[PDB]
Amino acid sequence: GSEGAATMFSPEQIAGKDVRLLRIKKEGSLDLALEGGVDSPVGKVVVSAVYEGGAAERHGGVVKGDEIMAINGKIVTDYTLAEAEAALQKAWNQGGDWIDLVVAVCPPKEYDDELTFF
Repeated sequence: GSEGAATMFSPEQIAGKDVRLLRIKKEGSLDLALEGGVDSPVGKVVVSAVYEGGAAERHGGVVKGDEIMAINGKIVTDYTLAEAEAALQKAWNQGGDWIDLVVAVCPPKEYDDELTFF
């Protein structure tokens, strides 16, 4: 809708950020890929890909490269792939009706390179 989740986080974390609360129907499985988190080069949770053959795609709106932070109301800003990945799963697994994914906004651009890498 208009407003969503915006408090669980810190004031020095969001910083008048632009986050939304998307709700996906728990129909046709989840089928979602994640990448980053843990000690990754990302340092956050970003949708790896939205399986066209899942409930993720069905919804639409957001796509890979997103900025996942909370899952059904579960701070994953410091969560690991597995943790998050699994976590999210658990939710869907539960067999609910819908799932509220808390992910920030971010258009598909892709551009990050600044390190001679040893």
